[PDB]
Amino acid sequence: AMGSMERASLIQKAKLAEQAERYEDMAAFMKGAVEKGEELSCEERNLLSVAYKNVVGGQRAAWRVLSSIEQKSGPEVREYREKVETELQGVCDTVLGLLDSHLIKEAGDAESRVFYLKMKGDYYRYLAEVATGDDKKRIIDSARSAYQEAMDISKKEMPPTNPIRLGLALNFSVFHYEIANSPEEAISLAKTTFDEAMADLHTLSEDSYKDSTLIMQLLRDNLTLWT
Amino acid sequence: AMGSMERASLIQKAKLAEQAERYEDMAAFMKGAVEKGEELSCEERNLLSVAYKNVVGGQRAAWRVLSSIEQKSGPEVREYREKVETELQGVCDTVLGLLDSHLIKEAGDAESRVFYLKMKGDYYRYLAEVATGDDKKRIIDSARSAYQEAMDISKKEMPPTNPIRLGLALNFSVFHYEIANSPEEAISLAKTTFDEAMADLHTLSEDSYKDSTLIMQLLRDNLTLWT
Amino acid sequence: RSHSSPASLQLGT
Amino acid sequence: RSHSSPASLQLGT
Ligand SMILES: N=C(N)c1cc(-c2ccccc2)c(N)s1
Ligand SMILES: N=C(N)c1cc(-c2ccccc2)c(N)s1
Ligand SMILES: [Cl-]
Ligand SMILES: [Cl-]
Ligand SMILES: [Cl-]
Ligand SMILES: [Cl-]
Ligand SMILES: [Mg+2]
Ligand SMILES: [Mg+2]
Ligand SMILES: [Mg+2]
Ligand SMILES: [Mg+2]
Repeated sequence: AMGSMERASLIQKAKLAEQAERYEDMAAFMKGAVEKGEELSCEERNLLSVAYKNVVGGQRAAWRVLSSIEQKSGPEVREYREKVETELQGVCDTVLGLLDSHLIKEAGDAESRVFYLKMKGDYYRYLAEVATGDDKKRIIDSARSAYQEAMDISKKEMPPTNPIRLGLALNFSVFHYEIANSPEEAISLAKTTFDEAMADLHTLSEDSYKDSTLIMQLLRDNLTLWT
Repeated sequence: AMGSMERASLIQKAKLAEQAERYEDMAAFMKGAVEKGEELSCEERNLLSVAYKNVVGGQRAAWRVLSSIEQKSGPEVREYREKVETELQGVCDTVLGLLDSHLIKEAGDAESRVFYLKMKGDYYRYLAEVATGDDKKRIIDSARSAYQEAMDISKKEMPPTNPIRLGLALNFSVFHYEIANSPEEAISLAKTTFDEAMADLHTLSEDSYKDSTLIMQLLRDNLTLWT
Repeated sequence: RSHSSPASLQLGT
Repeated sequence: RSHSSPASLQLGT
């Protein structure tokens, strides 16, 4: 639908849609921007992630409410849970398709490549939340593979306080705890990530320190929930 | 899209969509229920109103954010404000079309007829919020006409504490203050409605008293804003 | 800024 | 129940 709109106009409209809390419109604008075929700047990668995370967030919350009602229990609750689930899978497939065509292959700098591989892990993780049986096993391994590739690049190329490296580690730990039935791996990764970041905070400016400590606090909040 | 689904299944899915905060899905289910051609029960009229009020509420909030940015200020803010405005007008047109085809003409009891004429007033009022010039004059008179017809029936057929009569009077007062540039009429209607309800509270059960006093408190909150 | 009615005006019939 | 990252990981570049 966005092929006739200028790239810069799509980006400006994405920012307006964000201000208006119109996240579906924000995601359509950012999909159109990606489909222009150019690489995304830092700010543009943030807009893409904000848009899709808010869309799939509403779907994830609705699916949890419907699955709870269905578990408590005619065909209508299952049919409607299935409708929401299919829409959620379609959003995840759309994001994964943008990453595969062609954001990841063109991302050479660590900050872009790690961010996109983290996103790949995250959207396979959202697919895994609603998957059953053998479908779930393959989707879990796809998430795990993307997170591991991102982790290996982040540990080689980024300091331990880097917010992207922290946010990756924080989501990989969620994957281990919530998806992979590996709570011990989740706790170990959160603890090591936290402690290595703590030891590198002395290198940061006031503003960088605030960026890093905000993600570190999420690691600590999870360790408090998990232990 | 809903013609193949049973009426009862649409109603059940509307209730599930409400629980999931899926208001667009709730409004589509309730539109499909209305299009079965049968009259709506009290509970069903509530579902229809909740669904559409939440959809147009998100649009109204987005339009206010975009109009503010546009007033503060390339064509992109006006184009996007226009896109949201057109979608909002389409939701209002859809509701008005349901009321005209054929909910109002089949509504003979005061509780149904007043509720639908109030809704007619309300959706013309939301159209008036985004209208300009001579279009605005005709839309304002359409709102005013629907509210006045509802008011005349409510004063003949309902006690002064009846929640539908109160909610009608409370929205007609909003119309006067916010749309028609008649703050004195707004204040007079809110005061008279409040005082006549106060004098009839003695007739009510504990639960009915709570229903009526909740709407009366909105009248008082507006009188505090307006005076 | 003015308050309008909630979508549901009362709990029951 | 577990907290995941916000969509934006830091304020700037
Ligand atoms: N619209 C947003 N939600 C964000 C924009 C940016 C940004 C990044 C680099 C430069 C300018 C802005 C964020 N970090 S979040
Ligand atoms: N789903 C809702 N938001 C509502 C349902 C009813 C109701 C009315 C009469 C009988 C049963 C329920 C409301 N008053 S609000
Ligand atoms: Cl369905
Ligand atoms: Cl991968
Ligand atoms: Cl637009
Ligand atoms: Cl009318
Ligand atoms: Mg161009
Ligand atoms: Mg941060
Ligand atoms: Mg039937
Ligand atoms: Mg009430």
